[PDB]
Amino acid sequence: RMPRKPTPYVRKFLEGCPLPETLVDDIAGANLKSMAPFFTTAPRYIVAAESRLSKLFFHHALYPAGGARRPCRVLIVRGGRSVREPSFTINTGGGRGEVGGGSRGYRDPARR
Amino acid sequence: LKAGLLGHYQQEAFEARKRFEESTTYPGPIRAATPGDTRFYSGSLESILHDTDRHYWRAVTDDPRVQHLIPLRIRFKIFTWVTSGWEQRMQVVQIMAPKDSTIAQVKDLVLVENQSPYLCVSSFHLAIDGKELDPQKTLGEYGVTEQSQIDAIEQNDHLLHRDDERPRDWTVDEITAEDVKRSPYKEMEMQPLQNLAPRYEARPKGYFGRTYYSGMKQ
Amino acid sequence: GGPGSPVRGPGYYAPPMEGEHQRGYTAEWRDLRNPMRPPEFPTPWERKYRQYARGQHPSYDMVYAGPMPEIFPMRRDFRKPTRWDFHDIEKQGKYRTSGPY
Amino acid sequence: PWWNFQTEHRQRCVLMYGGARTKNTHNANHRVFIKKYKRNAFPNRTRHHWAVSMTGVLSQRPRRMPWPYDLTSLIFNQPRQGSDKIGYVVGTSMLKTAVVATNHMVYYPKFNQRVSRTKRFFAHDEDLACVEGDL
Amino acid sequence: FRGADTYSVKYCEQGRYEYQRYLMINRFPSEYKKHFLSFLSNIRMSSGSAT
RNA sequence: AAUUAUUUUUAUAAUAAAAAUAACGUGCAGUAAUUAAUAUAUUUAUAAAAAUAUAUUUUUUUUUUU
RNA sequence: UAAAUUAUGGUCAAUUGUUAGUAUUCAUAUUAAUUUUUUUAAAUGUUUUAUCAUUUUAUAAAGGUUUAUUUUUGAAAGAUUUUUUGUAUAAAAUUUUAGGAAUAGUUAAUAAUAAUUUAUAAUUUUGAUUAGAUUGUUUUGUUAAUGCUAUUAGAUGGGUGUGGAAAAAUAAAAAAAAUAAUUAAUAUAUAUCAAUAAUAAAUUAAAGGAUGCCAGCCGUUGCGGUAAUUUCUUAAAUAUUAUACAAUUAUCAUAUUAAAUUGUUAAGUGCUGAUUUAACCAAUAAAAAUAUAAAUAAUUUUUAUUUGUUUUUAAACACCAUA
Repeated sequence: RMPRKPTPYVRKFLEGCPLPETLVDDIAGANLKSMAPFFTTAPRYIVAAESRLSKLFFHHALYPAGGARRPCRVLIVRGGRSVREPSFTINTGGGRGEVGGGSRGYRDPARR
Repeated sequence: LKAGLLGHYQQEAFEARKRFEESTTYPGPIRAATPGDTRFYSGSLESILHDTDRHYWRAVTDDPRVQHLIPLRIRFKIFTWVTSGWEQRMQVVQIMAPKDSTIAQVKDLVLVENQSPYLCVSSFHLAIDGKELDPQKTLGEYGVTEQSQIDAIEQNDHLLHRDDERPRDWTVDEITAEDVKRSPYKEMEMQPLQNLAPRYEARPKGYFGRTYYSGMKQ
Repeated sequence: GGPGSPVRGPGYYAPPMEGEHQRGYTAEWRDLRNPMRPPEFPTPWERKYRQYARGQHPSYDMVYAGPMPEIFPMRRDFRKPTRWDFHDIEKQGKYRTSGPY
Repeated sequence: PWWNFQTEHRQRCVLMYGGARTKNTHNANHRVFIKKYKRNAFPNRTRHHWAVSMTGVLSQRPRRMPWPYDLTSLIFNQPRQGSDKIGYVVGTSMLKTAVVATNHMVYYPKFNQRVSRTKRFFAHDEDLACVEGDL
Repeated sequence: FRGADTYSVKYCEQGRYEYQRYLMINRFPSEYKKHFLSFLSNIRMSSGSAT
């Protein structure tokens, strides 16, 4: 149980209006439940959020759940460009070990 | 019930007990009966496995578990291999047969202490100085005692029909210890039990800590 | 008191009690606030402590060290959070302000 | 000094809950009862509720509690409260079963009273040896 | 608060275990059997391994 | 010229909103030359009233005193 | 009816402040206040593994309503071993309601796991069932007070049958199988951005207002009187009643008995009460244990007044004009 301060009046039960997770997923491009009934030729805008876009979700963005034959659309992803450091092998230490660098997509914006 | 009358009832009970001890005056030497067992143990129910059929601590051994038995020796014709070959020799088995047992029962008992895989393998018959014994004759009717030379002549049949359905340790109490590797008369029955673990008390009752004021007894 | 409490009867008066209960409540139960004798030991070792079991401490000329009471302003509660008081569990709790002074 | 049993209880609470003994809860809260039904049409057939009903098992007034000093505790030592009782066989309509009416005592400090209550128990007699009226 | 408070000398001059009063603890016969068997098993526990 | 301390009603093969009421009897109240009091019940439209029936009670000395 | 015995031959006291503990202010305390502060904006990195898998990681909230419980040995602790044998399931006892009554997948017995059976079953006026309120809770507050008052430890039969155990959709962190780190106030927000609102959730430091009124010889010309004048500039609730003086809602209700009541089959009388403090006969006066014993009692009755019953139906008398 959780503490609750007693009150001689009636208690209000708010149900709330949060931002729909479905909308956040749709704009982020990571909605795997949406089925568009009609295929169209019009650019689709998606805003990358904390590197939540990946090959898995982008494949569905290319081939929507409605059942498609081709990536017949333009796909704008605001942000989402990554930069990859070079990789090199540390021979020192206990043994040979790769260091792959990494992708600073969300961590380094394009313009401050 | 009103407790105030307890003293008066105590006086009345004292006087009644004195009148009883004084008037009838018919005590006497009466055989005590075995106390049997009770179904009303306290606590929660017990499972089938542990229903050993005694629910109290009885430190005595009553008559029904006590048996009158005689230590008979049964001789066997065995052959040993000496440098020449197959010298005849004699083998004995200790049997504790009840005084009232029949010769067939004694034979069946001997079947049960024959741990040796070589001794009791073919059908045999018991005999006294050659004279075969009637398998439905009581020991007392033959007069056999422990100082009685009795032999087991093994007829060269095979496939001796056995029934291990009767546990080697079967008393009226109907205990069934799974291990039948030794007879009850041979088992010491008092030895340290390693198949267990001693457990200390890890649940404090009332006292848990810094100061033992009263110990929260109960 | 019930399960954990050692108290067996009300402090001062109770309903009528009978037999061993009356005997215990009247005489035999532990009375820990007694100022003349402490609770009484079993039979073989009460006799040999009979002459140690009187009074509280043999000196009746005790010179009170320590702080003097404050009579104005009179405080109601002395409860402060403390870091090194190992007797705080007892320093808490209402107690009767009745003593020699 | 000598401490109460309240000090021992507070020590136990502090040890188990880590210093959590109380909260100094507000005591003078002004409650109000709001009537919903009609003046003489409460929806029940036996007890009608029109005030603030407090729902304490040991927190109702006038105070009452078990009184462990009665005939049973007076007449034989018990391994545990209520383990051994003395009563009167009241009904034997069930096979191998006796209904025994037993009494105990409740204590009311406010009135310094010792009122005797009654309780009914299904007992077991396998050989049908108990007749109504047996102690 | 009770800064200077003392106790009887019986408390400091009592021997050890003088205060224990003899009370007869009562328990069911089933409890007696259970506890006696448990104590016998604990006594008979074989040493060497952990005992 | 003396003595006086809240509730009611209502709906259709459509199913709660409309109405009304309430708030001690108490105004310009009851025939005062003035008509025994008190209780309980029955009746009558003068009803905050009256009548009838029963019961009790009210005496200030010259009837009675276990 | 015991009758006043002569040693008065021993006086010279008390106080030295040293304690066997509920103590009472009807108005001071006690609360929301005179002194109330302080912050809080969600969107989230547990881990190791043989790798599309497997091993370790069992009580978040709101809602719904709450008996008064719980040592799965079974996992771990944990060892010279070995069991999923190391007795966890039970009981006693304490609840509320201004208009107080019925309850039921029902009780016991059983060669019945998994009840085709048998019984005069079971709960309840000693207050049940349902409904309403509703976690419990010597911890709070108050008092001279066995009085009043207050409260948050928890728990959770259809979401996987997995697991030793469902406690499983959230996690101020109890360190989680290599010493990650171990003299640090960190227990950080600083896991800093992002739709979103202070509605809401938590917490008590001591590094000048009110406020109008009026016929102008009279059309809806919209003049004035008028810069209109008066009311506004510690208390309420109270704990402590733990007692009810008192009577005009009272809140209801044991029948007042040997001097009394009843009489048909029993007495007496025109209804015994005009006279008279007195009334023949029959029935009826006591009769278990126990005074401490905390139910030791019954649940019925009506002598008074009205009203019915009916009432060729009282003759009357008195009321009406039946009773």
